[PDB]
Amino acid sequence: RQPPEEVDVLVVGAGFSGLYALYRLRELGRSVHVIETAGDVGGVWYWNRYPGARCDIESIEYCYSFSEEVLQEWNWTERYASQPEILRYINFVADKFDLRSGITFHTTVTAAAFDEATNTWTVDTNHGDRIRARYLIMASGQLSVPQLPNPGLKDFAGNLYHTGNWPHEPVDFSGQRVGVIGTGSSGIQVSPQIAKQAAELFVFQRTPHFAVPARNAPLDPEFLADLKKRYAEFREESRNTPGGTHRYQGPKSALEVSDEELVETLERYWQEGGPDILAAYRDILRDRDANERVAEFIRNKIRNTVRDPEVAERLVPKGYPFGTKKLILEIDYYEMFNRDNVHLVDTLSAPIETITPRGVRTSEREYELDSLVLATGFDALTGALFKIDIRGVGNVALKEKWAAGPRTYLGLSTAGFPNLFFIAGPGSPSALSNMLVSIEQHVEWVTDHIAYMFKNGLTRSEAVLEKEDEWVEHVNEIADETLYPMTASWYTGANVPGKPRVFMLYVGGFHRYRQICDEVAAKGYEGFVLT
Ligand SMILES: Cc1cc2nc3c(=O)[nH]c(=O)nc-3n(C[C@H](O)[C@H](O)[C@H](O)COP(=O)(O)OP(=O)(O)OC[C@H]3O[C@@H](n4cnc5c(N)ncnc54)[C@H](O)[C@@H]3O)c2cc1C
Ligand SMILES: NC(=O)c1ccc[n+]([C@@H]2O[C@H](COP(=O)([O-])OP(=O)(O)OC[C@H]3O[C@@H](n4cnc5c(N)ncnc54)[C@H](OP(=O)(O)O)[C@@H]3O)[C@@H](O)[C@H]2O)c1
Repeated sequence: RQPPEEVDVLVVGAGFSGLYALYRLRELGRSVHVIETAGDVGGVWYWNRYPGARCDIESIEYCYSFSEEVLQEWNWTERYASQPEILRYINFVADKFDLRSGITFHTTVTAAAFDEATNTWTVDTNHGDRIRARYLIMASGQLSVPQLPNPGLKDFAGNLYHTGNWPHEPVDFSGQRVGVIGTGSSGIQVSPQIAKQAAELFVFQRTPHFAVPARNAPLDPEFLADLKKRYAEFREESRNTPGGTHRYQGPKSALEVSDEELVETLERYWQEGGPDILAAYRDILRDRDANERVAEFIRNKIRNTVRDPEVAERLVPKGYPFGTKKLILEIDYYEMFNRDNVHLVDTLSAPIETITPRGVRTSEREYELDSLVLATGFDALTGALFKIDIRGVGNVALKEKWAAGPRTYLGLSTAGFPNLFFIAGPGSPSALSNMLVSIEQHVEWVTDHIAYMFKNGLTRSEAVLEKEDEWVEHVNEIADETLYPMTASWYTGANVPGKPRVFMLYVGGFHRYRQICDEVAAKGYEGFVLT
């Protein structure tokens, strides 16, 4: 629109988090406005328009629950929503509640500084706006700053793309020699799409990722009508799980079962499709021998999928425990490699030397290409904030405080930066659960908190230094009882050169985490000092 001078609560970003903050603060009777870089609402589902983009949580799980009207009216069509359909859903929710009048688009926040004189935040943008707001809510997302791989990039003659900043006009790869770098789920979702148009598809793999089949399906309209009858009930069940979905929590240890029961329980998971296998046994994430048992089964499934055993073996992920990078759902990605026009280039054995203007040189050879797609992921969890000059008490940069890894109390707040809040970021369950559930819980908790400051005539909320320190020690310690910290992944910050290695997330589970938050709020926000 045109942003106001002054406001109770300013919110950065218009994706699932932003929009919800906005609605609920209006419903709390507070003044609120949102600033967003993009052209319209959407967040990851506005930016990641690459062909094949699709969620790995079931449509019925990956949605809002705050609005009974919305559960009733909206019709999902598939087990997993593709990106254009999740975007229609966000647009449907935005029209419903007229959220757009609360949002300025095309505008990036560049700086923010806390003024101890007034207990208020002063916020700057790239258009020149300067806004003043008692509270700052960073809803700038976890996987919102695209990351380019590490020499010869401006030299490329052909066309160049990132999956996480995809053009709005569809792209035509017909005829072309095309390369994709990256086999994350971006890489793995967009390749089979490209392999349909192009004359030649080169997939540049570094470390192979474990992917299991999605087995997408139509969503039976009967089933949806039935669920609608019990919908709030259904979400409440998800809200009472470690992961925020209906995944079954395998009670047994993967070491305890026989070999034949392992093959059967797991085979049954492979036929069903989806990520639920992750919780097939309790210790897949807590014990290296358990994990290797599941890992090997899956590796053989990957071997069975391609005819040419030389290529197959290049696709088998090695050297890290199963599940310790995000688990990826594939749809016809492994079958793709049986096509004549698809070539797997291993950069574990022959690293990428440089990009030339014609293509990509490994040690081994040069590869000539007309178009190049980077599926190389994001500066995850801390990227978005690090692009912003944020300054607290004593004029400390957040960049300086968090330089050795994020330091938070509950992930919600950082000491020395009062009245500042982070939605679904480091210090909290974040992307280790269904993010609609993590996100809704944080928005309700932060915004309850704001409501509670106003009713009680307070104006300053800061996390206590020693309570933040204890939360950090707690997060690291529970991380270190699992296999997560063992492995380089975006969870750790490992795909950004020179980024500190630190498992950035709460691994306890959504459910414990919520409990802790409710106790904290119940006690009057213990661990915070309010004045
Ligand atoms: C391709 C993809 C698929 C995903 N699939 C799933 C899934 O399967 N399961 C699941 O649980 N989660 C999934 N996610 C994770 C995703 O982060 C969450 O599900 C959720 O959508 C994040 O919403 P958000 O509002 O918190 O952040 P975002 O959607 O990232 O919204 C942040 C917004 O803030 C904007 N912004 C950033 N900096 C500024 C600034 N300085 N000024 C103004 N605006 C700014 C960004 O442009 C962005 O639009 C996936 C993520 C990606 C990238
Ligand atoms: N189905 C879905 O819902 C979906 C879709 C897209 C994204 N997401 C979310 O967003 C996260 C990001 O997925 P993503 O595929 O975009 O990114 P990613 O998981 O961070 O994977 C990035 C990929 O590019 C490679 N890469 C990065 N830098 C490189 C370099 N300098 N040289 C060579 N190769 C390099 C990595 O190889 P290495 O492993 O060896 O680093 C990896 O293949 C996902 O885990 C998930 O949370 C979800």
